[PDB]
Amino acid sequence: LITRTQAVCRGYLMRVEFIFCIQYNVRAFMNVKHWPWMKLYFKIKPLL
Repeated sequence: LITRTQAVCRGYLMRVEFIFCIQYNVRAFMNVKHWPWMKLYFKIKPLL
């Protein structure tokens, strides 16, 4: 009974501990910098 009560409590904490919108939107933002022209203006102009 004591070990089982502690087991239900561990149960509760892990169910409470049990991000998607951040990870995909952050990745979609990462892919902003793939467009060739974006890369180009960034090298074309340190060389003015």
